[PDB]
This record gives sequence, C-alpha cells and structure tokens, in this order.
Amino acid sequence: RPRFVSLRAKQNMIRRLEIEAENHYWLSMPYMTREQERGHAAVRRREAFEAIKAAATSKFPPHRFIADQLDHLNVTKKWS
Amino acid sequence: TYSPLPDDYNCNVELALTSDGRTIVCYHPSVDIPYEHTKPIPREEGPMIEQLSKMFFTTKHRWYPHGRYHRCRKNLNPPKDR
Amino acid sequence: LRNRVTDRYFRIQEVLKHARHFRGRKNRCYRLAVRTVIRAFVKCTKARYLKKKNMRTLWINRITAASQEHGLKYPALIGNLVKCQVELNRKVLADLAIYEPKTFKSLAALASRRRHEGFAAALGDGKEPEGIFSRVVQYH
Amino acid sequence: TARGTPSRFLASVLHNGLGRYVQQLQRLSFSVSRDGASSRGAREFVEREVIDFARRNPGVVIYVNSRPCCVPRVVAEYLNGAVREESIHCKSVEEISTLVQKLADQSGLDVIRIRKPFHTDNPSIQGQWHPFTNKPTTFRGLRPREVQ
Amino acid sequence: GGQWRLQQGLAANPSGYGPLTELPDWSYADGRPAPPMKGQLRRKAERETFARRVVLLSQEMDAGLQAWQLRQQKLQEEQRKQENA
Amino acid sequence: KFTRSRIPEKVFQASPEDHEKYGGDPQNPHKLHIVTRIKSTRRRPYWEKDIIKMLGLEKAHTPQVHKNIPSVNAKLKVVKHLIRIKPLKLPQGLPAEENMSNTCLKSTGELVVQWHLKPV
Amino acid sequence: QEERERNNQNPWTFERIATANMLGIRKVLSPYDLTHKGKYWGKFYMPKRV
Amino acid sequence: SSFSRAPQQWATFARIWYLLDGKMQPPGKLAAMASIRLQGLHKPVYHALSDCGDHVVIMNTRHIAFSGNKWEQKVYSSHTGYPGGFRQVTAAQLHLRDPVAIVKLAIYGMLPKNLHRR
Amino acid sequence: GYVPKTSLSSPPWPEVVLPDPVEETRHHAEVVKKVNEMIVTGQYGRLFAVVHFASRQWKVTSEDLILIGNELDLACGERIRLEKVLLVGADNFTLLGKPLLGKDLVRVEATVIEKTESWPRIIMRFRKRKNFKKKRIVTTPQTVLRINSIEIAPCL
Repeated sequence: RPRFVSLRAKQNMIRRLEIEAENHYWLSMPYMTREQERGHAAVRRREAFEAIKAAATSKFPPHRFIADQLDHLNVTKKWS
Repeated sequence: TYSPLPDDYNCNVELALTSDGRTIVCYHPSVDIPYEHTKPIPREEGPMIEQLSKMFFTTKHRWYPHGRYHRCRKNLNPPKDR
Repeated sequence: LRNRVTDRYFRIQEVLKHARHFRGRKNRCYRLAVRTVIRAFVKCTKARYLKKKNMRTLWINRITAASQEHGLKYPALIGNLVKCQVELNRKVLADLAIYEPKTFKSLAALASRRRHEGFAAALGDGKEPEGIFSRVVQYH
Repeated sequence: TARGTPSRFLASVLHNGLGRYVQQLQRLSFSVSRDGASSRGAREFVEREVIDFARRNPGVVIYVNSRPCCVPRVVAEYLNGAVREESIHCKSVEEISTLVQKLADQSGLDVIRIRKPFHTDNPSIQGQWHPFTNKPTTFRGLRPREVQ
Repeated sequence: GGQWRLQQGLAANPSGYGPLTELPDWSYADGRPAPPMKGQLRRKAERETFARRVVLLSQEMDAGLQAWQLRQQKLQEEQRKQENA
Repeated sequence: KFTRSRIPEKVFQASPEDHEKYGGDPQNPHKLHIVTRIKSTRRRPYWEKDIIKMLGLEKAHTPQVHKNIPSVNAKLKVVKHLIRIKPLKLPQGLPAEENMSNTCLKSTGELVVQWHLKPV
Repeated sequence: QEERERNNQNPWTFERIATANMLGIRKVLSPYDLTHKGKYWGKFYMPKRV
Repeated sequence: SSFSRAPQQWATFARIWYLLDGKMQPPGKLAAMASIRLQGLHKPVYHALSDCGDHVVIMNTRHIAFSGNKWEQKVYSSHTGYPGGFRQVTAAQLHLRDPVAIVKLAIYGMLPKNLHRR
Repeated sequence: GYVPKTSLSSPPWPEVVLPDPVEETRHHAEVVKKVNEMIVTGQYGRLFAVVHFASRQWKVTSEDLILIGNELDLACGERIRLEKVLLVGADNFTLLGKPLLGKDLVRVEATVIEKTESWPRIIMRFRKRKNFKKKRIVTTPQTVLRINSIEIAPCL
C-alpha cells in the first residue's frame, strides 16, 4: 500500500532539523585546542581506574561468625 | 462595555486581579429568571413491545426478557454512594 | 507409590475460585479454566494502562461539552488557562464543569479574556503594554 | 480481578475523624504456644512488645491465651463488628509488631476494591449541572416555532 | 502548553521544577514543618551532584589551561637561555 | 554498504549570521555543554549506542554537563542527531560550597546558585 | 537550474542534510546520493529538484 | 441546588428536544450537530453507559444543499441479498425518492458503530 | 488601505475591544474590595477547594474523605494543614492562585483516620509459545484523610 507524507510529518521533520542545526553551531566553538586539552584529566582518569582495580582485587569470601552458628540453637527456645 | 461571555444565562462573571497580581478574583452572583420570561401554569406480547418502544423512543430489544443465568447474576444488593 | 500428591484438591481450587463467574465448562473444568484465568489475569494487568487513558478521554469529552456551552473550544480553554498560570488538571476541570458550573463559567471567561489579550498582542506588533491578565508571576 | 470480586465505596464507620477520632480496633486476641517453634517470635513479642503496645492503645483490650497450638494467631475485632484472623506463624518480632500496628491503624471496613478514591456527601456548592443551566430564558417562555 | 512554559523560562512539565512540586505538601496543624518528602530529597541530591560536577569540570579545564601556559613559558625561557656562549 | 559517516569540517564553521541567530560569539566561547538525549538509540547503529552510553545519556530528557573540548566534541559529533546541545550559562558565579546544595538548572540553560521557591 | 538553486527559499536542501548526516539520514540514503544530491533516483532523473 | 435527591437526578438526566432547520444547509454539517446531540456529547455529564442522549428534530430536509457536484457524483449503494440485487443511485435520485434519506444516512454514518446507535 | 465590504474583505470573527488599562485597574480594585467585604462579613456558605497533594489535584470540601495511595508517616488522628491550594470557591465568588494561593488567604485542615493496605492487585505476564508466565501479587499502602475544614481570611 502506498504511503504519503502529511503536513504534520513535514513539520515534525523540520522541527528536528532546526534542533540539529543549532547543535552544529554549539560544536563550532571549542573552548580549548587539542594541544591545550592534552593530559589535563590524566590524573583523575588514572585514579578512577585504580578505584576499579581495587574493587576487583578486594574480592574474597565474607567473614564467618561464631554467633551466627550458635544463634541457630534459638529454634528450640521455649517458655518454662 | 466589554464582556468575555454573555452574562444572561448562568451568572454574571466579573474578573479581577489582586494588587500584587498573584490572585485572580471572580465574582459570580447567580442570575434569576424574570417573571416576564415565565409562562402561567395550566389546569399481546408483540403489540405491547411496539407500544413501549414508541412511548419511550427505544428499540424493541430492551423490552424482551432475559434468561435465568443473567437474572441471577445481577447484584440485588449493589453498593451505594452519597 | 512412595510419594504422591495429597493436596491436589486445593491446588485446583486456587485456580477454580477465579473461574466461578465464567460461563460454560470454563468455570468448572480445570484444563479449560486455567487457560481462561491466565487470560483474565493478563487482561487485568494490561487494563490499568487503559483505565488511565480512558479516564483522560472522558475528562476531555466532558470539558469539551462544558466549554462549548460557553462558546469556547477545548484547545482554547486549556491553552489560555495555562497562560493565566492556573494549573488545573483535566480531572478537576471536568468535576468543576459538572458540580460547580458558575466557577466553570468564570474559568471559561478567564480563558476567553486571555485569548483576546493574545490576539491584541499579536495584532499590535512592536512596542505595546502587556495585557493585564497576560502578565506572569515570576518565581526565583 | 475486579469483575471477580466484590466492591464498595470509600466510607468511615461513624464519620470517624469529623467530631473526634475513635480507634476502631477494640479487641486483640493472641494464641501463643509455650513450647513450639512456630510461636517463637510470638513469645518474644509477648515478652517485650505487647506491654508497651497495650500502654500506647488503652482503647484496645489485649488477650493472650498461651495454649498448645501448631500455628499462633492474632484475632482482631473492630467496633463495626468485623473480625480478622491473622497468622503470626514463624514470624519475627519485627514482623509481628508491624502486623499488630497495621491492625490498630485499620478500620473494620472490608479490604476489597474501593470504587472511588474520594467520597463526599456535598459534591456541589453552586448546584449540580442540568440541561437548563447555561441556557438563556426567552420572553413569555415561548418554545421555538410557537405563535403564542 | 509546554512551549509557552519554556518561553517564560519555566519547565515544560508543570510537574518539573517550581513551587507546585518543590514546596512541602502538608504541615502539622499546630505549625511544625513536615519531615521532607522522599522525592524532594532525591531531587536535592541529584542537583547537588550536578553542581559538584559543574565545578569539577570547570576547575579541570582552567587548571589545564594554566598548565599549558606554564609549559609554553618554560619552552620560551629555555630557548632564550640557550643563546648563551 | 551502510558505514560510519565522516562529517566535513566546513559544517562546524559558524557564519556571522549564525552568531546573530544563536546568542554566541567566537571570542570567549562557552566552557560547558548541557546535553540531553531526545531521540532513541533503537534503530540506530551499535557505535552510536556505545557513544551514548559513554556520554551518560542512557536516559532520555535528562541534562548532563560536558566539557566543551575537541575530544568530547568529537563524541558529540557522532550522536549529534540524537541529542540537543545548549551552552551552560552562569548568571551568577559557578556554585560555592555554601550554596552547593541550593542549586537549580532552569530550562533556559542557566544554573542558579540561589533557589528559594518564593516569588519576586 | 543554477538560478533555482540560488533563488530557493527552502532553508533545507537534500545536499546539506545528506552531507552532514543531519537526522542520521545516511541510514536510508545511498553513498551515491552524496554526489547525486537527490537529483538522480535509479535511472530516472529529476530536473525539478535543487 | 437544594433539590430533593430524586428531582435533582431527574433534572440532570432529562431529555431535551432540539430543532434544526435544514433549508440551504449541507447534510453533513446538520449530521455533525445532530450526532453530537443524539449521543449526549454536548452534556458535561456524558458517559456511554448513561444513555443521556437527546431528541433532535430536523425540518426542511427536502431543502438541503450540496457543495460541488455532489447531487450527481455522490452515489448511495445498497444490496438486496439476492443475486443482481446491487443498486446504485445518485444523491439526486435518492432525494426525489425519499426526501429524508440523505440526512438520515449522514447521521447514521456519524453515530458510533455499536448497539446504542439504533 | 480601504477594502470594500465583501465576504473575505473582513475576518469572520467579530471585532473585540478590550477596556483601557486605567479604567480596568480601577474596576478590578472595586471588585476585589466587595469580595473582600463578603469574606469579612461571612456571606459565604460552604467552601470548596482544589488542593494539590501526593501528585494529584483533589476537589475537596468539609467532611470529605480522600484516599492517598502512599503511607504518610503520620499517626492516626493527627491533624495536618494541606498546603498548595490552587482554587477556593464559594456560591458567589472564587479565588484562584497563579499557580498557588497564599498561606494567609486560605487554610485547609485534614486528619488521618485510616492507614490500610489496598486489596490485592494481580500482575500477570504471559507470552504464547514461549513458556513465559509470571504472577505477582501487590498490595499498596493507603491513607484516608478526612478534610476537617476550609477557612478563608480577608487578605486581598
């Protein structure tokens, strides 16, 4: 079945086109050059990965408590 | 001299703003019907369905009975609000 | 038969209780009942979306009716009320139309007034004073 | 499902919070076993929490039965005459305290579908809509196409 | 009427930022303020996070520029120093 | 074959009339972007999906703040058709410690350091 | 044709959108469409398109 | 307000008789108005299950007007169940045969397609 | 720029003249004053208010019950003031805020009367031929509020 383009559809398309045209403009003017940018966030980026590594390395079985084992005796706690 | 709506049927609407402009005030006293606008008070299953249909401006279908299943399904103690 | 189910009656009854009000063998025969009950429950879950949707179309229908009494169109009313910085939802507006008709006429009047202020502003291109109801309360 | 279930409108017992709020819960009966794991939590509840609850809710009479039973229960009775039986079987003290407080907060009205989330006895102040509202009157009250 | 609201500098959704949502719904009858609403707490938290991010990114970029300027100055100083002998 | 699109540089060069149309100047450019995803990554290539994930734009209609730097800009260029970019405006200063909690980003794109719900 | 291209009041042209990939349109366009600028579609040619 | 419960209910759900003049009027516009009133959509108490529809009286249905060449072009199609029972007549032909037919059919079309329609 | 009277010479909608700002401001003062005077005297009967609470607008009156689909963290019998009143109406006047009426203007008071679970709600998922079937039962916490009073102070 043939499909046709309505006025509404054209309006919807131009609306999106208007947004992306403005997007182009705001991408036009960078605050820093590529040379100025180099290595500015390096320290933070590094520390962030050490945080990830620390999490990975810290994996180990949880502690086991004597209290937890003994508390199962309470299943037969009764009144006198 | 200006009215947003004709104030002759329901109520006379007057719109206002408080000095600050934060609150809209509407005054709507009820409109009473004049005396002049008033008027003085004066002083066989087949055929049956047809009669009822005509009388109440309905189709014939309403007036036919329904079976036991539907009758007994109906709630005889329905919840009442207000 | 070292182990066999002794509680099958209750398992059947859990499904069957939901089937009681169905017609035909669906209401009593488990094989048929279970299938219809699954459908019933699925419908029930999906109906929540429709309930909300249907209420809103009902409100819009009612608002449209009440606005049309005052010679105003639905878009006109809603649009201009928003521009007057009044935030009344469709549920409440429909309620007002039914129960507080004097208040609704007031709101219709306000919407109509704002609409004319808009038209005057649009017609009066350039430097002109803002409409009395047109001006907006600023929050910071 | 709704079609498979009874419904009611939102209501109060005797216009509860209109004049003064009256706590609907009247009596609370606990069946607890001296020996038995099911009633363990229940026992601990009776040991620590029930005295304080009784002090907090003087309008409610609390009965503690302490008899042999496989499942411990709480029976809640309300002023309207509703009775609710709730199993506290194999429940912690926290769970039981929660449940008991819920019973105190609840009225005697059935926990079924409530048709409208609001209830009013005076919905209209200006007057309910009728076709003749928003209709203008005519002189002599003449119908359309009426000579006299 | 979202587009109009955006023109007036408000959120398109009235349920967005503004006094209609952000203010407390209720208070005690005697006058004591209510404990803060859970949604509002969440909103305050997200906003604080956004602001913390804004300051951090700003600081990083300005620090980056300062570092670059120092590097350029060092290169210039080095090249003028080498002119000796 | 459908491939990655490389965009010519000329389209990212702002004309004077563009500077008139949108409130910006080539000297003293904006420091930060506000980026919101306004279009789904469904029916869109994997690389665009991945770049959306990196920028932290998984959820639609949520504003995220990014550095206006070539590397970030490069990522925004790939998914420019899925996003809306506005400059972050600071009518007052960027928030201090005392006013860090009491902040709000308005729809105009300006972050206000004071946000008490009282009218003017 | 040149005059129509210069005279056009429509802000949006096929060429502009296609080259910039403005709506992710390259997804539904041929690589040949960049050069053809939307004037050519298969063997057929549209003289009425800018 | 301040009515008894029964008269209040009675006033609210009452049926109202409206009059329309069809002289020099398109059938579709008359139908549009009639459809609104017949369904009860004009009433703010409207609901599908409330059967709050109202009586509509239309006069001068012989004196309706059509825009364009709709007297000639517009065709009304009916089939008696029997083979070779397909009959197509122009609007003009139908109008001469039955003056009320065109307005009736227009309204019928615009009414919702459920058991309430009839 | 005269155009002779034809069908399309003039717009179909009638010409609308809005009152002069000066006269209108004066008129507004008079209207506000008389409404204020009614509030002072107590000419008003029953009041209705449109209140914003828990995401929803509630048209409330005195002795009205409302069901809130969340726990309010309030003991039963506790009286609270509902802030965020949008509209307050009487028989003869309505006051509506932009978007909220001031605290000084209007006060609505309610009390917590009931804290309950909702009736069980079934969540069911099914996809044919996939062996996909899930069932969940949910109960939502609920609060019932009795709207005790709506009061208006002469502050206009």
